[PDB]
Amino acid sequence: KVSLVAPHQAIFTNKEVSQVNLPASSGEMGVLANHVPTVEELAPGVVEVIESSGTASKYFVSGGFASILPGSKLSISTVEAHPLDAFSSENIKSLLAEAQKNASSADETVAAEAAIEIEVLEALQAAV
Amino acid sequence: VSVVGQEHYDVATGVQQTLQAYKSLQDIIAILGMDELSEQDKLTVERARKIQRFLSQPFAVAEVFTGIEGKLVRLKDTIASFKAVLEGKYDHLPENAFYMVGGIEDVVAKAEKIAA
Amino acid sequence: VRSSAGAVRDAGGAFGKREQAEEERYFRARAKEQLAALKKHHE
Amino acid sequence: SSWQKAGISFNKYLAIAARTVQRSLKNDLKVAAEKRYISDAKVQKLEKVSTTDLASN
Amino acid sequence: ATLREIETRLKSIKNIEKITNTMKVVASTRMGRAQRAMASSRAFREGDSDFFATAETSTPETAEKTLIIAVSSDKGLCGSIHSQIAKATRAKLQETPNADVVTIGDKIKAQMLRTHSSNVVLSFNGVGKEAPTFWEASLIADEIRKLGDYDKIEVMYNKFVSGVAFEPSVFPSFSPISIEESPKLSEFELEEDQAIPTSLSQISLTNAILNAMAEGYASEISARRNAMDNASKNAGEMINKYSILYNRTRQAVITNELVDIITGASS
Amino acid sequence: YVAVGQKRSTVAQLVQTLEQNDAMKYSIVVAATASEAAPLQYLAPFTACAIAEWFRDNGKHALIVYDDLSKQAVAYRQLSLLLRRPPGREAYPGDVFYLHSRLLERAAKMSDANGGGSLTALPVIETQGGDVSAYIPTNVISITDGQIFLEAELFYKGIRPAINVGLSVSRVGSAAQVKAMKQVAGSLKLFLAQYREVAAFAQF
Repeated sequence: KVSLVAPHQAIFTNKEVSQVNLPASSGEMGVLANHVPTVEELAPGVVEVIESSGTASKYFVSGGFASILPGSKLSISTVEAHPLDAFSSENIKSLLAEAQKNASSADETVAAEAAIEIEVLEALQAAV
Repeated sequence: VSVVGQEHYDVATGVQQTLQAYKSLQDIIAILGMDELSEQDKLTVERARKIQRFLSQPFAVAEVFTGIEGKLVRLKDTIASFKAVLEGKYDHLPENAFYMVGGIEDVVAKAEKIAA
Repeated sequence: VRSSAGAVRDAGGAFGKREQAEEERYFRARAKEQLAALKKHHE
Repeated sequence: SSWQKAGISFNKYLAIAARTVQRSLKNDLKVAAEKRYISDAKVQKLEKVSTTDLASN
Repeated sequence: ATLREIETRLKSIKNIEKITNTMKVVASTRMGRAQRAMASSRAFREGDSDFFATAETSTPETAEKTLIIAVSSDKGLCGSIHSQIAKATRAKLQETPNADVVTIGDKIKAQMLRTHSSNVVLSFNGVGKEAPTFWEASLIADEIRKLGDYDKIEVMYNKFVSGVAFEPSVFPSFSPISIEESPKLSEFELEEDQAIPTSLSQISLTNAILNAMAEGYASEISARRNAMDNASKNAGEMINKYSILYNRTRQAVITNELVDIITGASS
Repeated sequence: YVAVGQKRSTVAQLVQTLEQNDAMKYSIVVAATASEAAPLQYLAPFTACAIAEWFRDNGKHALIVYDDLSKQAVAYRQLSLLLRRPPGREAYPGDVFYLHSRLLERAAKMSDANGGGSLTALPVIETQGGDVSAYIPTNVISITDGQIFLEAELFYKGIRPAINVGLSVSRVGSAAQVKAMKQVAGSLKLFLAQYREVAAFAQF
């Protein structure tokens, strides 16, 4: 029973799942059957949902808030949720190289925005 | 009803009412589709398509332009074929089985020979 | 009738007077922004 | 990160992470996706029915 | 009522009927693409905001008036789109006229200035042209001139209950002080050291603004199709009445011109 | 070419352009300016049709261009009004429809037993302000087997010449055309008719 609904499409929608492992703010938590209530913030990691057997679908979430209801319901509300096969290795190196050179090079919010983009690009490139 | 009888007046009023409702609903079918209707509107729209092509029979002098034979339907055969289609006796037939045909006997022979 | 090329402004009724007032109001607002930008970039 | 010291809340932090992840993916799979990160809206605070300078970032 | 005046009125009415019929067909194609964005925003409003229903989050006493946000468009020719949005906000402002109003359109700010001009504190233009997205809702929530210092925050918009008509609904938005004071707010494991109470209200402001703008754009596009179909149908009846008057004036002009030449030739 | 109703400068400019392109050696020119009497301009259509009928009766083809049909009707009504006769519609005589139908019916295609010749009639109807349902405009369109409309709005846009496809039609169809050009004109007629009705969506 998962409710992974994005702001453009629905992934889980209906309750027809078993286990789901999503990266939260603390550690890589994983929901099982009757999960406990835990409303922690989701970080920019991989949100894999195991479908009974080995039919897991790795969905690289951009970060959100993993809400766990008391009736064994998991609501993973994220902004963007794409698979691992929808990313390119050549295009990912261009975004990480431009964010590293722009960091600590100006003022205002230009140097602060480059530090968050370099950390999210390094975690997605290491999980190929 | 005082010149053609009560049987011919009822068949003419039923065919004119179904053709007038299908022509006025053409503006809403192109903007809302064909599945966004009720149960009574879906059955009347299917029967109106076959009734518009059943009245267009091939003439004897126009056999060199269409390729079909000339059909000369009488007054008694045309009133009996239109009354059976509006009652639900030919609801399972296709829409192309009534095109270029005339009479109730021509619709049964063209529908059984189209598939097999 | 036929030949409807510019039949709204050629009538001179309610639709003809509203079309000329809408075009004059949009041209007056754009002329103020073009004149202010040309004065600050004169040198 | 240290987004609590600046003027970035949860709405601005979630929009920056979603726009950076979409641009770092496949360039050919950007169909119907560039309009979700670009807008031409403006904001103008009013006072008393006068208003101040219109800002749009 | 001459021959030249009847020809100019008939030609101008024919051009308005073709523009109204083409606008109604273009509105139907835009309604199909807008239906996918409205259906996707409804599923996100029931999953992201599902924690507030299980925790029973509600407001209580007023803290320095309140804050209103009227979401609409900047263009017209949509029937009673701007009239229904202004009538719903004026009825709720009778019990609290000291609250501020944040108009998100040129059509909502024009009707609200004729009744409560001092209550308008924010005006946003240019949002009714293209479709709404997450970038437009997140920028207006961060620059709302202290939106977290209010007890009640309403979002006035138009909810499309059907595919022909609509109704003006409203959705309340809780602040950071009301999200942590709920009944079952401590049932889930939340990090009290990090931003948990302030992050829940900031994320809910952008989600509620995006859902209200998506529902308001679909209701305005559906109402514009009904107004365009009524304008094209009214233009056809006026063209039929003008054609009967032009036919009678053409026959009378031929009889009056022939009577003048016959009278001068017989004398 | 039967220039009727034109000025003296218009007839001299048209004859000089055809001689420079080697086209005046086999083309008859019927000069009939408006500076003459009403009997000469009204009989210009009957005199030009009699000279062009000699080629169709021998085994050759002819092509008459009555320019214009509106000027020939004004010359016939001027001589009838001065002869103490009753008028009719638009200050015309009783035989207004019979004067134009008698001169246009003589230009027909003969059979193989008569010689095999034919004669074409190209009458130009000068309308007032685009109204094709007038007095002299309706009589010439009903007697001819086709009419080519020309609007003043399509000439200023870029269409040279301004020929409306939705208003001009031919009664002969594809029976009097080449077989090579009929294969490409069959598919182009359906695409041009569908694009005209959906031309209002070009702004969006």
